[PDB]
Amino acid sequence: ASLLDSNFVPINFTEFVQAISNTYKQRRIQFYENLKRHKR
Amino acid sequence: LFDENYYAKAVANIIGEVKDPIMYKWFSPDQIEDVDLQMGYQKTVKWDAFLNANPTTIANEVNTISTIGFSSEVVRLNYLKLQYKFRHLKQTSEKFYTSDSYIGDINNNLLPFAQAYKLASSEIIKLINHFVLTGTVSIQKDGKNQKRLLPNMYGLLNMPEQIKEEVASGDKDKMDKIFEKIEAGLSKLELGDEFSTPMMVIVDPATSLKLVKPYAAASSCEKWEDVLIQTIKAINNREDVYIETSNLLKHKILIYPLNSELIKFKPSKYMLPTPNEQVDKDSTDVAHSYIDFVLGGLLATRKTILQVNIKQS
Amino acid sequence: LMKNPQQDSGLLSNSIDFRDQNLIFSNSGGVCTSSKDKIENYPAKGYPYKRGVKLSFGDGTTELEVEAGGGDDLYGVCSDIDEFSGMATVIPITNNFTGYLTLKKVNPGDKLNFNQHGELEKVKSVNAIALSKAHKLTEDLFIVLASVFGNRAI
Amino acid sequence: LMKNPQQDSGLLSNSIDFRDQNLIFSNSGGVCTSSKDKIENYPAKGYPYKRGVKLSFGDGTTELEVEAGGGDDLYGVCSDIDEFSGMATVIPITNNFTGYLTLKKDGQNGVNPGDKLNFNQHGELEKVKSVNAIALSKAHKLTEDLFIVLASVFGNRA
Amino acid sequence: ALMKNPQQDSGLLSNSIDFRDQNLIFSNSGGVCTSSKDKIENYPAKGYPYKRGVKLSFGDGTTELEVEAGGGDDLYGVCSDIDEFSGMATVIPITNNFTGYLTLKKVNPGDKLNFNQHGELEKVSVNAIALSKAHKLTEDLFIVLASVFGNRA
Repeated sequence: ASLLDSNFVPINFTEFVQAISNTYKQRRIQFYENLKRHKR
Repeated sequence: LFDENYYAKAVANIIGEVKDPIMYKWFSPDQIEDVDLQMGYQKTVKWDAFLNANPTTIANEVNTISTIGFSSEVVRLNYLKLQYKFRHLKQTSEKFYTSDSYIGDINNNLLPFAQAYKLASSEIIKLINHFVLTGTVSIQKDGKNQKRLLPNMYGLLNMPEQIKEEVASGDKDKMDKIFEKIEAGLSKLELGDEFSTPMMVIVDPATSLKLVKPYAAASSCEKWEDVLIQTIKAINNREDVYIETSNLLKHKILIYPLNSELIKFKPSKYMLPTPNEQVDKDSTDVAHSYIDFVLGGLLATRKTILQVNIKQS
Repeated sequence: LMKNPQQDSGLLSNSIDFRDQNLIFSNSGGVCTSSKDKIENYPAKGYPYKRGVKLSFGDGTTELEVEAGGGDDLYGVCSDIDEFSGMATVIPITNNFTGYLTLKKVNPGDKLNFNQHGELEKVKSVNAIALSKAHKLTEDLFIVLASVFGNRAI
Repeated sequence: LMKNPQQDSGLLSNSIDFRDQNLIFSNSGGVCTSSKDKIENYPAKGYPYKRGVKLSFGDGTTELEVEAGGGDDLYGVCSDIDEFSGMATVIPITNNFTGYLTLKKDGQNGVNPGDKLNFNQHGELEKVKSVNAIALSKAHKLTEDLFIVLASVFGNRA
Repeated sequence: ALMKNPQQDSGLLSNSIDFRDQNLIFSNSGGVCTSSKDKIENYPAKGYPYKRGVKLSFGDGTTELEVEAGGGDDLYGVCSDIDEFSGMATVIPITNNFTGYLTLKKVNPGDKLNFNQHGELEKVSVNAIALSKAHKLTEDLFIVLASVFGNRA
C-alpha cells in the first residue's frame, strides 16, 4: 500500500493518502539504510 | 481513482521528485517513531523518588523515622495541523499555454499543477525543517511576526531546562574562549545512565570554519575539531561524535546525544505535505489546490542539551 | 493553588541525581513521620494546603469545615489534600509536626508563628521553629522546613 | 464564559419538545447561514465568543490577534471558538451576519425587536451610530450576568 | 518602470535555497490570505492602477466605463492584478474585505490608512489598517501590508 508499488491502485483518496504516508515512511527507512556518516 | 482524478495521478507520479527532509540527519533511525494523529495531544507518565531527610539511626526505641517521598509527572505532546493554498492552471487549459521549452503563463506567473505542487511541497518541507530545528514558525528573516503556537511544542534550539552558554561579544572570534564555554556546558551536561551513546553537534558555517583551524604556538596534526571530538568522547564513553553544519543556525552550537531514551521524535504520520481533495474550479483557467502538514512531536529529557550562543556585538 | 500542577510538564524529568530533589510543593506529609501520629480529615474551605487551619462554622445546615487561619483560632496544620473529595488531612496542634510549610513573603533557629492567612512568619502563642531558610518555588510561593510542637504560654 | 459548560451535568436531557430548544450559549454560528459566506480564523486574546472583535497588535515578535471590542475599531463578529487551538472564527463586518450575540447587562428589558444596536468597548451589543445592527428579538437571560439577543449586522453606516 | 513584471531581463539565475523574505516583491499579485468566496471583477484599465485603489471613470458614452487610479469619496475598489495584453485590471470591490500588499505614499502596524487621489495609501474616513511597516522596493515605490474593511468614519 505505497506509491512506490507500481501494482498499487488507489480505490479512494483515503487509500491514496495512506499510500503517500507509507511511501514517506519507506523513503525515510531507505535513507537511513543508505546513510553513512563521516567519522572524524 | 487515478482515471477519474488527474491531480491525484500527477501527485503520485511527481511525489518521487521531492527531496528528503534534512531533519533526518539530526536524528538516529531509532529516535524517530511515527504516530497516527492529525491534531490533538498525547500523554505519558513518569514516576520519581526523593529523600526527604537524613537517615534515622536505629538505636534503642524510636518511632519517628525519616521518609522517602514520591512524585508523578505527566508529559504532554501537542500536535497542530496547518494548510496552504496555491494557484495553478486547469489540466484542460495546458494545451493553450504549452510553449517551445516551457508550459505556463510567464507574464502572469502561472504554472502546471505538477510543478506548482512540487515547488510548494519543497517550500513547505523547508519550513518544517526550520520549525524542527528552531522551535519557531516564521517567514521573516529577522524572526518576528511568528505564528502563535500551542504549548508543549518545542524544538531543539528553544527547549527549556537545558544547558545554555553564552560566548561574549568581545570573544566572538576567540576559539579558545568558545571552547572554554563549550567545555563548561559539557561539564554541566547530565547524561547519567545513558552515556554510552553517540553524540551530535550542529554548528553554523562560521563556527565550522573556526573549528577546522589547527589547535593553538599552533599545534601539528591537532585541530580544534579534533580537540572537541576528544572532549565529547571523554563524556560519551568514547562513542561516535558526529558534526554537521546547518545554514539555519546563526552563531549557535547545538550538542545533544542520539539516544532514543533521552530525546525522541514522535511526529505524526501526516507531518510531511499531503494534497487535499478539495480543488477550487471556476469558468476561467485558474484553479486552486491545498496542501496539509502536521507540526509537533519532539520530546527531550531536561538538562541533556547544550546550546552555545556566540554573541555578535 | 493546586497540590499537583494543572499544566502538564513539557519535558521528562532527570533522575540521575539524588540531592536537593525534595523542594517541591507536591511533597505531602512530613519529612519525619511517626507510626503513632493522630491524623484527621475535614471538609476543606478553600485551599488550606500546607497551611495552618482553623475551624469554620456555617449556618448549621451543613457540617463544619477547616479554612486557612491562625492566631488564637489555630486548630492544626494541613499536610495533604484529596482533590476529588475536597478532603483536607489535618494534624492537630496537640501533636507535633515537622515538615515544609508555606512562609509569608529567615534563618534557621528563628521563631515562627502562624498569621491570619495560615502562613508562617517571623515573631507569641505557637511553638514553631524554622529548621532551614526560605525556598522560593514561585515569585509569591515560599516554603520553609519548620517544627511545630504544641502552643506556648502568654 | 465558555462555549460548553465547564461543570458537568447530573441529569439527562429530555428530547421530547421541539420548541425553544435553541436558546443556549453553545449555539455557534448563525441561525441563517449562506454557503457563500467568507469565514476567517485568528488567534484569540481572551474569550471573544459571541462578541464583536477588533485587531490587537503586540510587540512584533508574534502575529496579530483578535480581542473583544467595538466602536471605531470593530473588525468583525466572532461566532465560534476552538478551545484546544485557541482559534477564533471571525465573520468580517463586510459580510452579513444574523445570529445570537451577547447583550449589555443594562437596559436589557428595554431591548425590543426593531431596535437599533451598536457594539461597545467590550464587544457587547447595546441600544443606541456607526454599525448597522438591528435586534430581531428580546433579551434571553442564560445566567445572572449573561444575556443573549438575536440580531442582524449588515455593515457599517454613514 | 512600474509594471508587475520587469521588462529588463535578469543577468543571473536566482539562488533558490532560502525561504524567508522572498515574497516582498512587486510581482506578488493577489493577497496573502484569499478565500474561495471572494468577488473579483475585470475592468478596462485606464493607465496603470495595479496595487492601487481604483475609481470608476465614465467617458463621453461611446465606450464603456473603465477604472482609473484614485481614492477618496470616489473609491470603488482595490486593483489586485492586471493583464497587460488585454489591459484588464482585476478589482475587488470595496464591499469585499481584502488583505495584501498595496502601494503606500512616499507607518507602523496599527496605523489607519486612507486612499489618496493617486490610489496610494496614506496615514489619516478610514479604509485600511496597516499590518506592517513600509517596505521600499524603489526610490519612490513603497509597499505595505494592509487590511481593507470598507469605509467607516
